[PDB]
Amino acid sequence: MKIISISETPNHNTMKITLSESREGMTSDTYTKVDDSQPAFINDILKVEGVKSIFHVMDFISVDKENDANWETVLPKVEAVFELEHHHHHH
Repeated sequence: MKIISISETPNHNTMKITLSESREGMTSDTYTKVDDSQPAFINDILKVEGVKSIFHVMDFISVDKENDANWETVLPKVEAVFELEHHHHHH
């Protein structure tokens, strides 16, 4: 799953992540707990402090965090997660 861009939503407690590559199946689903049935990315994101719940559909992900948590900390990490494998460079 490679990020194209991350946008805001009507509910500021969750962010919208637009992907080029999506889940094996681009059907809708909801993940709240860490487990093997989730994408590696989704597990990491869940483990990120502040992240409350994740919703997947089509080719974008809605990531919702707790009221106390701030996107200043969380979002950068979430973005990194997808980059972990899809990192690009010119070394």
